[PDB]
Amino acid sequence: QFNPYGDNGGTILGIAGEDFAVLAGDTRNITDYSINSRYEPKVFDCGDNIVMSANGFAADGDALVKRFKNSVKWYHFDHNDKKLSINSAARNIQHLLYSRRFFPYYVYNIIAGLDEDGKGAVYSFDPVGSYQREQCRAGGAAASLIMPFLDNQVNFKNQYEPGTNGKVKKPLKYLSVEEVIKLVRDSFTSATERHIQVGDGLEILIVTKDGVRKEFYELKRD
Amino acid sequence: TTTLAFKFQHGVIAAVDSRASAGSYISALRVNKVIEINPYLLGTMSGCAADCQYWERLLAKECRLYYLRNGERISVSAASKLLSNMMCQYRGMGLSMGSMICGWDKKGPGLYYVDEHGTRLSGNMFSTGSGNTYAYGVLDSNYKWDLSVEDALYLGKRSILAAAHRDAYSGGSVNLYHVTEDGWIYHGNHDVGELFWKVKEEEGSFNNVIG
Amino acid sequence: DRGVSTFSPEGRLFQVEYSLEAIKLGSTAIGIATKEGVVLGVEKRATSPLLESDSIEKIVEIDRHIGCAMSGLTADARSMIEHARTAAVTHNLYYDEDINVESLTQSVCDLALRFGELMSRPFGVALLIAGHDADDGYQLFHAEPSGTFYRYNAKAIGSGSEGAQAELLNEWHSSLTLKEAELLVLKILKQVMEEKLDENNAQLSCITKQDGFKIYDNEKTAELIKELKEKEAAE
Amino acid sequence: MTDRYSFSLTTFSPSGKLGQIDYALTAVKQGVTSLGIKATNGVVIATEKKSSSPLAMSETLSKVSLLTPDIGAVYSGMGPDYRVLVDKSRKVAHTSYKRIYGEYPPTKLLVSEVAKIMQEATQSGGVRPFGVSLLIAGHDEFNGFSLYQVDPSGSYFPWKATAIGKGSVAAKTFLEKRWNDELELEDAIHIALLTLKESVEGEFNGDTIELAIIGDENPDLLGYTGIPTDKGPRFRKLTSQEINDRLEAL
Amino acid sequence: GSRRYDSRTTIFSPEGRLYQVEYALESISHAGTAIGIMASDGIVLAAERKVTSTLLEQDTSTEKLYKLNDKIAVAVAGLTADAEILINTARIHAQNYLKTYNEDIPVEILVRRLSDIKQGYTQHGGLRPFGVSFIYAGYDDRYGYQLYTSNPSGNYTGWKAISVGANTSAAQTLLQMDYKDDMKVDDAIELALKTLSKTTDSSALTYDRLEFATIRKGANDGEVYQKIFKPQEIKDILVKTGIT
Amino acid sequence: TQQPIVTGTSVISMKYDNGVIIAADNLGSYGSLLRFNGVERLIPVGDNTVVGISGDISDMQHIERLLKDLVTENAYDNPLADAEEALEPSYIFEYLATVMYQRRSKMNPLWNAIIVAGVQSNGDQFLRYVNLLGVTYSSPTLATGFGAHMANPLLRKVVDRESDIPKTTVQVAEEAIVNAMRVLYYRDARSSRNFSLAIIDKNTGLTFKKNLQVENMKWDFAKDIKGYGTQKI
Amino acid sequence: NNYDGDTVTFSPTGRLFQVEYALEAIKQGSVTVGLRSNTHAVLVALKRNADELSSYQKKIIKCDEHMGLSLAGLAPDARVLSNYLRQQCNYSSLVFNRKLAVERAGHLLCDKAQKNTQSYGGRPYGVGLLIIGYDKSGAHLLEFQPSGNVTELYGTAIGARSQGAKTYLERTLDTFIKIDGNPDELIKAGVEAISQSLRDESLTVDNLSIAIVGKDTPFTIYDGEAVAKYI
Amino acid sequence: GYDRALSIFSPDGHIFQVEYALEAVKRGTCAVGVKGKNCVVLGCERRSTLKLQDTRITPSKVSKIDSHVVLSFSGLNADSRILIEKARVEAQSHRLTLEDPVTVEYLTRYVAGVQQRYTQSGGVRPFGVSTLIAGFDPRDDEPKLYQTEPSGIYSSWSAQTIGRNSKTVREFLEKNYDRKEPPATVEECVKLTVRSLLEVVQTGAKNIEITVVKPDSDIVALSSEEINQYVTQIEQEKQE
Ligand SMILES: *[C@@]([C])([C][O])[C@](*)(=O)[C]([C][C]1[C][C][C][C][C]1)[N]C(=O)[C]([C]C1=[C][N]C2=C1[C]=[C][C]=[C]2)[N]C(=O)[C]([C])[N]C(=O)C1=C([C])C2=C([C]1)[C]=[C][C]=[C]2
Ligand SMILES: [Mg+2]
Repeated sequence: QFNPYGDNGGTILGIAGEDFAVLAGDTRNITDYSINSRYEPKVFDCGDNIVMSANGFAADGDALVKRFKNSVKWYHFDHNDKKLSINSAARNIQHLLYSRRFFPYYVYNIIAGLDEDGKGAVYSFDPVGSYQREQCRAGGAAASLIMPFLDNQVNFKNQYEPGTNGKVKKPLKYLSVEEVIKLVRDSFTSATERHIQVGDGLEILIVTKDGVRKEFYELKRD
Repeated sequence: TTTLAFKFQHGVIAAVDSRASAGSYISALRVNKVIEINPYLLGTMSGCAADCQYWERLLAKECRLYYLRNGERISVSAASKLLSNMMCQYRGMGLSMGSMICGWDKKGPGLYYVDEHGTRLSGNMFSTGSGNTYAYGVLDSNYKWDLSVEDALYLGKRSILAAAHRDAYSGGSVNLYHVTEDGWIYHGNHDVGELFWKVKEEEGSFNNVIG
Repeated sequence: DRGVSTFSPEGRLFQVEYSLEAIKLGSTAIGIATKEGVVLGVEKRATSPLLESDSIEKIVEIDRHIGCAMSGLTADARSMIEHARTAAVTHNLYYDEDINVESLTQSVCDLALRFGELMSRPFGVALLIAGHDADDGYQLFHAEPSGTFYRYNAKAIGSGSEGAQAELLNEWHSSLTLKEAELLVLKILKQVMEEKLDENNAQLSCITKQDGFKIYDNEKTAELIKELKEKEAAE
Repeated sequence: MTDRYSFSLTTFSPSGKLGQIDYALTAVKQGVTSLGIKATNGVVIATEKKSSSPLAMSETLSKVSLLTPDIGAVYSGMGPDYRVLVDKSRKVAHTSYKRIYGEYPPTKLLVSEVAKIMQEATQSGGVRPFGVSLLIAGHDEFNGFSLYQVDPSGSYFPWKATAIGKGSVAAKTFLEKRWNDELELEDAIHIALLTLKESVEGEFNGDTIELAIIGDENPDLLGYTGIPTDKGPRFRKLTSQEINDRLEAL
Repeated sequence: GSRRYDSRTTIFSPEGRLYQVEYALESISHAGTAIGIMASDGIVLAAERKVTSTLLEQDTSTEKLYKLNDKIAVAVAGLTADAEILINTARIHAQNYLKTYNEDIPVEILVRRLSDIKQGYTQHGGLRPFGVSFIYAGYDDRYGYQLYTSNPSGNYTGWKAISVGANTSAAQTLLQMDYKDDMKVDDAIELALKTLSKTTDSSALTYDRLEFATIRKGANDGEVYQKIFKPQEIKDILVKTGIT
Repeated sequence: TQQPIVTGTSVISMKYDNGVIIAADNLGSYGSLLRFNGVERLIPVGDNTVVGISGDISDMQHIERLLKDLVTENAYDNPLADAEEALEPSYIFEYLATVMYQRRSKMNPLWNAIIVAGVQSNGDQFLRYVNLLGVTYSSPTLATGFGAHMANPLLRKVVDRESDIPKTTVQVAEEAIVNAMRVLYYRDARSSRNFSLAIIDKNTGLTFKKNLQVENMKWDFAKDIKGYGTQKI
Repeated sequence: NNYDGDTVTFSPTGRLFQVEYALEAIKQGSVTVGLRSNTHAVLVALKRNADELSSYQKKIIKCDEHMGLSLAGLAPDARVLSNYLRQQCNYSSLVFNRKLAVERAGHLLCDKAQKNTQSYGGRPYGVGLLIIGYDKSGAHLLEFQPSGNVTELYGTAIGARSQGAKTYLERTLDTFIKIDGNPDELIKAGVEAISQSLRDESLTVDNLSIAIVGKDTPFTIYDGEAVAKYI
Repeated sequence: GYDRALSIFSPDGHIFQVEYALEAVKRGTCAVGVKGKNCVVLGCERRSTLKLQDTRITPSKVSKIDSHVVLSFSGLNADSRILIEKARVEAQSHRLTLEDPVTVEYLTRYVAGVQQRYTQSGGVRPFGVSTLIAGFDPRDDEPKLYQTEPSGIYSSWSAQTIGRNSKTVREFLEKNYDRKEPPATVEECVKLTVRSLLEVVQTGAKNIEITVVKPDSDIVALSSEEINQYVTQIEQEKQE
């Protein structure tokens, strides 16, 4: 029997700062126990200061990104070159995903950018279109490895102030872009060690009011 | 999830938890399981997340259009039926959605249970999701029509807590809503971790658990 | 006979040009755009005193930020309004935001030329579409059955249009207040109307960023009529 | 392309006339004479084989046609219209009857089906009426022998005897004098030949006359033996020789 | 294109009339007169065949009176071919109703259905209307004995007595004069034939120029019988009433 | 949904400093039966692209016709069909990729794995993969089926990352490809000795080599191997 | 006369009057100019208002990053045709990863307009279009007529009084074609060209509409104070 | 399918087919609608050219759309059946999908929408019918009376008449109907409705039909004798 789905592996990570946002993802593409590519971009600049990544089944991921990029283009044509806000993009993607409720895009999607007040924003989707605005989200193969680490090191979960003994929590101080990128790199270094589908390279897209910037880092190739 | 909703003297209470699961993995600690359809209509969510969001946000489209055409706010009875009719089109297709449509209209407060089979039930009290059995236990023994808003808000809050504790697939946080004839009122996000210890001390309950 | 989509020797669609004649027979509708809001006003024109005038609905809400006034064969407008309301709400569903006034107007105008041998003839009604959005602010559009729409600072359509448009030419300036615009619509309506203007045979409405689209009460309009009479008698 | 004539081409005029039907009846009037006579033990239908050229083989052109084993038809008017009606009539006898009830339809009901087809050409979009009048002779168990006329309008009438086409007015008068309720089939054939001679100008013989009968069952024409209930067709087309034999006793 | 040749059968005149409906009614006015008379104990249907011939086979002929079911019959005036199209539709509608509700169709419901079909040809489709006027004679257990008429406009009305086809103006006056409410079937039979005898364009009214039918509760106990009169039976009732 | 009947095995390829190389054997297998020995699975499109196809041969022949038709269609009303508006490797690939994903979305796939190798207008190397699922990826070395498991490891020793491409000559690259083909002949039960090789260089253009054979094979050591454990004779 | 009732009817001299009447609608429309060099292509359009309270009807429409047009005639028909171009440009990108050639875009518009001239029931398009673009064979300018005829040109103009601008370009041919790597001077030549078609009215800030596309220049439209530089 | 555009604009901006449909309404028998303080009455003319009629079975002029809404009309009788049927279907469809009966305003809006659709759809002609739609909204004691016409426009009326000689009876109603004080009782409302028809009808015998609709689905049709008593009392007061 023909199986229309497949698993191309990979892992993605989005973190929302106070006035910035990052969307990171490894560059390894795989089937079963083989490597297809050590550098196959997964996170894309979709225009209007929005970045997007559809992790899971690459063919469905490439199709969704392609269609959203297309949706941005037609939004400009139809509405006088208006800028597509991150919240509007999120809702638009929900309807793209649910168009296939009965033949889903097998992808875990994350977009990142800035809201209309200039603050950092990350939105996370499931394969059938449910979404929500989030501060921190890892998706894909090593999602379960990374998310707990981010609950601990971004939202300071289970962390309290010494001397008080569980009475007073650790205050939720904001993180800088330099601090976030450290947590991203450590997250992918740790994920590469314990997950076979993660490795080769790390590509990070950072979003600010000044635009979209890229950073690349090598990962272990075994 | 666990969701509940009940009618009483001063309107209707609506309370939900905030967890989302992917098998054993807790995919989301804080999801919003209530949709604000309009200033006088609420919708709870249980089942497939995408189905709940898509169809209730589509219900809100249809409820808005009703107001524009008729120049009058839609009833809770009519709104609940529009939703149930949508479910009957995709009858047998595999949708998974269990929800309460809460609101205040001309007949007073209104509460309807709607599910994927097209079921539509009017009633004073409902609870849906994997942890509803736990919520019903607290509700059934403490519910009166003569409740004060303060006590009613606490009852629904406490009923979710009960379920969040025992049910593995319920927890994270509690979202409270109070529906009046001047509209619904949000009564905040309440972390279960902090709420549990608070309730344990003040109420004296959960003696079995060590704190 | 002859085609419905036929061009005249002058390069105009016969049917579109004839539908414009039907609009000239319609009751007067006026729109004035200011920086404090857009005002829409219409002549009700009841055919008999037994007709309950408050049932004459020639000003209509499309969304909370978009209103609409009509003139001509008003029955034709119902499907246009229905489409407009659907388009406005559908965009809110797809994009979680208010739709642009221009985009809404363009969507309405796309129906206009969908006639042939689709519907059997053009619409016999013109629309004044007034609204507000964050990008272009307070706007007033004139939607015709030709499929064309012009933006206007102020515009009058219907039987007393060219007389009213000449008056709007002189009166409109970029610093008009909302109160001034209200009185100006009432003034020009009173000028072109056959019967004497009062709160029962004329209707006012406005769209502001704060309160959205509102149709005025007969008690509220009556006071603005009394305020108009006194200020005209003041010199 | 597409058939964009979805509207009626036959319409009522101020006087109440349906013009195209009237004009179709005019085309029938110009057509060659054909007739039908009903006897006690049979029916006869006859017409002239008006050959368009002596080089043409008039045997290949059949004006008298078998519709079912017990039903035959002849026409006056436009031949091509008749030909396609015969094709449709033969088919409708099977689709709307024989494939349902396992037997051939009775004469009146087959006529009813033909009439329906001709009525629809009078009301449906983008078509003209059929330019023919039919005479349908037939036999069935419960109604016995019968003879029907069908007009371009779709109206049909049962006849003891009648004629249509060129010299119908004269021929119908001739038949009124000769017809009675005690006629045998041979007597009806004799009267048919007498009546038809009046409307024919040129040669009058078996090669220029087409004549068929609905009479006794013909087991010799069945094609197989072994089933007692199957006794053969009642429709039989008379040969050139068989006609000439009866022209000597004329 | 094709527009050039379109007669436009479904339009209003400046006076607000439907051209084709009016012209169809003009056609029907030349058709053989058909009369219906309703009595307390039954209904009569009488109709005149149009200029017949001696060589027409009358006993197997049917141009005026048709059976829709066991309880309902119709008299025709206009194009016979058009009428048969509608009659077969009506016969089917009656059987559909019987299959659905397991009860014989009420007379009015059948009449409304046929009249709605006629209406359709006057409002859409671009086809000519049916050049037919019906008289419906029927019985059901709600209203008892009923007479209706429908015409090409699709409009229908109920009657105590009514005529369609030729000379309806004259015929309706004669019926209005002699008709009474306490009338019986045997009397109604006589009235129907007397009316035709006076309105006919023929020299004399004979058995071979008539179709006749009755719907009687004159069936053994609480039930209804349809009687389509045979040629010999029409000849006898003509002698009985003193016309021949 | 179907099953592949007559099949073609590995297609292997790699980038080098001035262009790309691609190769594939000339076998059409019918299960375990080595039925057809003269099948060409590299199909050139113009003078700048070679499409290598593995999987179902009937579907390959269908694709071969789509490409042939694509060239015809591009020439229509196109004065620059042999110049600026000629077909690019990227155009040809994206077309195929669109078709492959559409067919899988109708649950009626073209049962193939395709590698499009070529050189672009600006002299850039093009090498990208697509299969029956519509899955696409690019890499300095690409291979289908068994080639993915055995050839890629050998080819990646020559070009491990992007920066190794300018350091790789055509002689080194061809040598590596030919060695990989030999290894596949040793170890792939659905392979043949005869194969075709295509080089697309930005300077010397398209060189298409037919009727190549695997040579310099090591078999002599087999004479010494006896039994499956304890046997000496 | 008797042969102008529909598009499906030739006249006795072999003319299609409905098409000619559609051509007439273009002549009534406001003037627009097109011209190109080897590096850039420019559209210049005179916008028209209903009155002083009204806005100035937009004339230029973007089709892709590398292509767009200006209209003259029925604006809704331009919207239908520009929408079709947007889709075709988009189909080329999504399927073939290929920017649609300007010449092929013209061939597609020609064929779409033609179908409306040979079939019963429909009507010809009542608008003329000037398509500019930059593709793999450099800068291009096309003139579209609703008869179906599409023509590649160095420069041209359509609309009312367009003959004046067209003559100017016919004189300036050798000059403006050589304006390579200088967008401002090419626009100046276009503004000076459209000025030959003006009477009574002159080019104001909300009257003038300009567009440009080139080697390293996406299709961009200039309106309002952005064109005050060229007045 | 038959696509021909029958309703089209003329050089002077008129749709003649829609206007000729109004002429069909002018030909139709007179219908009148009067709303009192706690009721609505629908009066209808029956032309006495047709005697020997069976009044038991003859289609009545006033038709129930639901248990709380009625519809009378003037114009082509056959056309009116199509609107009534559609309206009755919509009434049950609304109850089924929204769980409330239709408002009189909604039902009117639907029927008017149907009439409008037939003025700009290919292959069809406009309905030669104007309607009077009356009733009481669910759980509301305020009377409702609406009018529709072939063009598709609709509006609410304190009192209105349509059909032949409607100009005369509208003249009567305009001077006799006071808005500040409408017919307080059922009697006064019926009396005023009969009076208005007596301006046009001819004989007050079987030519006048009256149908009273009260709140909470209380609809009744008056009989001949009941109406005849109104006819008697009116003329006896007139002899003075
Ligand atoms: C209980 C927690 C059920 O276990 C509750 O009923 C919730 C309801 C809630 C409705 C509003 C949106 C969030 C869910 N149900 C779930 O969380 C369901 C449980 C479930 C039902 N059927 C099914 C389920 C899980 C897996 C397969 C089938 N969970 C989901 O629907 C999963 C797929 N949702 C997610 O993973 C989501 C993610 C990662 C995410 C979501 C949903 C929403 C916003 C951001 C991220
Ligand atoms: Mg490894």
